[PDB]
Amino acid sequence: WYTGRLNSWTKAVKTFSFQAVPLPGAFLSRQGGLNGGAFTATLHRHFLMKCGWQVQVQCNLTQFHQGALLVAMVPETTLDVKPDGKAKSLQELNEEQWVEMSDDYRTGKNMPFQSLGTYYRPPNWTWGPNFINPYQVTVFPHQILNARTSTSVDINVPYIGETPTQSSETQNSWTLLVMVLVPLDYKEGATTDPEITFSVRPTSPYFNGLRNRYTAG
Amino acid sequence: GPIPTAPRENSLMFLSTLPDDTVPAYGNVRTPPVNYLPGEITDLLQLARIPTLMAFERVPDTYVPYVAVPTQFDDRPLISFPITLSDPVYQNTLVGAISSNFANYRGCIQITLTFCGPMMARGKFLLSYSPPNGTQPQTLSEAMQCTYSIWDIGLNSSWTFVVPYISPSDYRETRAITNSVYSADGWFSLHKLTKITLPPDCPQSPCILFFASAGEDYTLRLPVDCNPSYVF
Amino acid sequence: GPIPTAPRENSLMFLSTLPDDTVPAYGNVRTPPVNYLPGEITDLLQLARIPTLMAFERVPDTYVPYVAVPTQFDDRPLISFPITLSDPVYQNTLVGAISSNFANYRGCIQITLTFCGPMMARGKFLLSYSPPNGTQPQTLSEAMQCTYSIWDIGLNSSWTFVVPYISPSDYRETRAITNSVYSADGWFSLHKLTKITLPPDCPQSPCILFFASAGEDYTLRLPVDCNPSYVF
Amino acid sequence: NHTNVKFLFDRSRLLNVIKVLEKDAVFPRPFPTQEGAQQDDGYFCLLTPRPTVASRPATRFGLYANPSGSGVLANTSLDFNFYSLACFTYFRSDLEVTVVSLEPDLEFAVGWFPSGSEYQASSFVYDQLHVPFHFTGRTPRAFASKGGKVSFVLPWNSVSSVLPVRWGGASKLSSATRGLPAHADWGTIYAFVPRPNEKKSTAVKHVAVYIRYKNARAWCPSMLPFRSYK
Amino acid sequence: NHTNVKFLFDRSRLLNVIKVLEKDAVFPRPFPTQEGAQQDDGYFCLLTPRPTVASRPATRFGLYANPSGSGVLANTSLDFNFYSLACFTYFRSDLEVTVVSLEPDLEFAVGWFPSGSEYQASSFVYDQLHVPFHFTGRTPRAFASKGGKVSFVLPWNSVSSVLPVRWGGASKLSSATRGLPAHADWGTIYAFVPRPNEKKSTAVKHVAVYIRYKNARAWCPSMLPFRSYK
Repeated sequence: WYTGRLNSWTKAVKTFSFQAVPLPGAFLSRQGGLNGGAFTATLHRHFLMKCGWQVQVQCNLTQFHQGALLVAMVPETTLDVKPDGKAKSLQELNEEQWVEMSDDYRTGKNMPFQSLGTYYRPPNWTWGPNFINPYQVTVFPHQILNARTSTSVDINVPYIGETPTQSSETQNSWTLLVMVLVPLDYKEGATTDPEITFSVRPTSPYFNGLRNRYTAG
Repeated sequence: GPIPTAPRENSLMFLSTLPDDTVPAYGNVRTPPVNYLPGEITDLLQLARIPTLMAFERVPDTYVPYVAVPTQFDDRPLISFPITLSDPVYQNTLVGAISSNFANYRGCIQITLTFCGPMMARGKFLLSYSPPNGTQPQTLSEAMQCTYSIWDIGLNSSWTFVVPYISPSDYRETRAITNSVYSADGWFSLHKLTKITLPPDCPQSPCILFFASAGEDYTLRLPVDCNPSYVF
Repeated sequence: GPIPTAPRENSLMFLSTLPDDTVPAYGNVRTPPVNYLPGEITDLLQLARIPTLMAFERVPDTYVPYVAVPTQFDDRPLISFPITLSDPVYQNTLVGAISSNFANYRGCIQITLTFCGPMMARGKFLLSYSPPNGTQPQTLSEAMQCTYSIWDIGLNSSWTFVVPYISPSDYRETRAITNSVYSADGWFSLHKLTKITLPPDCPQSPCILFFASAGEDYTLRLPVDCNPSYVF
Repeated sequence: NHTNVKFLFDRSRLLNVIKVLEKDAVFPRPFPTQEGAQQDDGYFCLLTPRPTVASRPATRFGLYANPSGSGVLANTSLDFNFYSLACFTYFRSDLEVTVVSLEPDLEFAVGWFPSGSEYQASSFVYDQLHVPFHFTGRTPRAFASKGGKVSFVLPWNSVSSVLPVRWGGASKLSSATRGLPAHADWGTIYAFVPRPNEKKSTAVKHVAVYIRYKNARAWCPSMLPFRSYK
Repeated sequence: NHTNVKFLFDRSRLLNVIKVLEKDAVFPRPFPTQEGAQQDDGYFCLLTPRPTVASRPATRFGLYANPSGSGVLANTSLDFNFYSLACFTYFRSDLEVTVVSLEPDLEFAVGWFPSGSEYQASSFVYDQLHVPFHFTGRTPRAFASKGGKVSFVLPWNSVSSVLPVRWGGASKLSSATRGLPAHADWGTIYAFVPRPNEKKSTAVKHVAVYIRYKNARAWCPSMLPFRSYK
């Protein structure tokens, strides 16, 4: 059981804003101060993996709090990278504190791409296949987080993939995201800006291969 | 014997929806079994059944999937709309999107509501449906004559609602080029029955959400080609 | 009745791989029996199974099908290469040639080695395989972590080796236009375990040879047309 | 029964328009590409619903809404109908191809190869007549009379188990762009005239392409594209 | 099952391109041949995968990489695909022939004879119109409408039990060249126009040839061609 800390909810957060934890990729950066300690390194000495997942969330509001949060498991997402094609840094995470909605994400416009070069004219990018539909997020496995009854999160997604197994350093078919349904509000005096904590558990893994610790290209 | 050639009336033609097959090109192929993938899909009804969240333009470009109960009181309904899939309110729901790719539909429409507010507050709500007439009803008195139901705040938090399928035909127009009897089916509205309770030191302006889904008898027909506008 | 002519959609066409036959031209022919010829062939696997000798460019235009064990010692492997049929080392083997005429392959690869040296000399050797990673392993220490085996000089003279079939798919690309996971599968290497014995008055620089062959489960797919470059 | 995926995905739709070959020609080269190359464009097309640019796989879709400029323009395509139709993380089916001329009273043939291969270049010379080698090969070549019509069905030909509608991994350890698949296609198609290169003509010819899916299946439902409130 | 020789050797491939006959013409004569003869070239072709020169069997393959010079050029051919495909000392199968025009809207017929025979020369004169005798004979003659397409299957027609891929004997006691086979072919093919010689036209016509093997078998595996390390 690995546990991690996310950024704390504030009333300043707009609606449809979000943040996500792409498993198992977040482990490499120890996202949210998480260190599995065993699996994290075991992946390095292997190449192919096939395992499930099991997650959880927590956020303590109080009698005089109100708000709504959306949590769901969206597969095959690619929102954990900057438009150029580089993953964000810890400084960038601490700065943003949240992912705000934008037409770019709504349209899949600014997802990473290869520059054509000097041979071609500059095309006008208009759309992409990894758009984000804010309203229809509820279709995938999900739950609500209401300040009056938000207890915790629970989910268990079976394995998925274009092939029975994939490479660890590249595979990304499952991802956890949280969305702010109703902006947080409350009377002063009770718990202010409650923290959000996440837990992750793999299930029935099968590590494959053997070699020395993976070396950067 | 020799080919008793019987010439065909209109051969040497290309047809878009010809059902029969054609000549194989590179037969004798083998494929990797795909039984390991779960979550198989059979028909679009599987996705059409799962509910989703509608939205409305912000009260005086940001649509909102929630509504908050106001402190002010009036006899008019707080939120209402026509039951017509072409309306913007359904313009992003899964049911609306799927229906947009068909000539006509058939079956009931299912609606769900959810509350999000304080602890020690209570109230009452009235749900109603009104078939088409000269103009949309305005007063709760006029609405009361139509079909309605009572939803208590405190009994439960989601008093599911379904609009019965009523029409003088077997189907109805998915899109309405011109207003017609078979296209529009009146409106649906919600009315605040009584003033809600404001307990000590609790926040104000509770929040309510609405969800839509296709009924068990929902069915489409006559597929068509899509509008490619969304690319722009 | 008359020909109920049903015109065909795309007749009056010529297709390369049409399976059906055509009209006979000069039928009623007899042929000399050929049962007296032995050595019939059924499938290319028969030739693919028979081993052959690889080669390497002479150490600083003469490729060499043998390698001689040096007197000097280093932790790096003495000879290693990627397991990719497009590499020059396989560019003349029967298995490589046959594979060059197909889209993809499937199965294990079998390797054999042979020694040719003095009488009263002994030694030890280590065989290893390394899946792909950031870069090819260099030190015997790093290699040891990967899969490996022990081959003694004196126990036998050919410690057969087979690379297991490992890949995240059902097949792999026979040729690699661009480096990809499904195309390359790491490398294979041999390491000198300990200094060999030099007996009295025997010659020096023993000789070692390597042979490759397709495994019992080796299989190709999706035939293609050849490159005619060899004519030049 | 109209809602059935099979009953829905069994009709022909246009894909792209391409010119007619008249010589061996050079194949396009990967990106980024520098100027001065002899690679020519608008002759080869890949069979794939996903967006593509200059006959190669792509991630972001573009359009030349601005006509003026300098440099070389590029081709693009995307199955509007398929994408708007429904939601499915995974998909597999046999791809059926059909071609019809777009010029008055033309005759030609078509050539194809599956994934993983590449165009065969170079040409022979017969009795002082030069002919590209792509005329003959291991793979099918089709022939039709004047006017023209071509039809046949290709079997599944990619290593991957299925076709991912919205993928998010990477293909290679170094420099691989995230989310860009590898072999989500049925190969490449091209057209040519059975005449020697010595008799090339200046007038250009153009031809359209239509495809159809047979025996479709899907998994893991997904979302649908957004539409504005403007 | 793709590895099966039968499943492999059952597809059509181009063989050669030839002109269209317009007269009786003289057949090529054996080597060495002196100048001044009326024998014409580029009209008759022999059906054989092995190398040939000037419509006759050969041992060494050549190519005219140097265009300039003086004298008469020659035709050559070799089944690149077949030779690269596999190894078999011996082979036998029925040979299927197909022909398609290489000119705009042309009509013609084709003529064939098996091994051991030779072209029939001379011509008759009808009502002051001269016609070669090769129009009529004991062997098949095929006719097609404009545009053109010809197809049929020829049975095995050589005395030898099989076809030797790499032979090393000799055919005759005196002057016979070692390794040159005798009748490893299915005969000769030729094309002509059903018009009188009196109406000959200057413009030349050209036509391609495609062949296909049916029911192939092999024996005694062998080696494969070498490829350079350059």
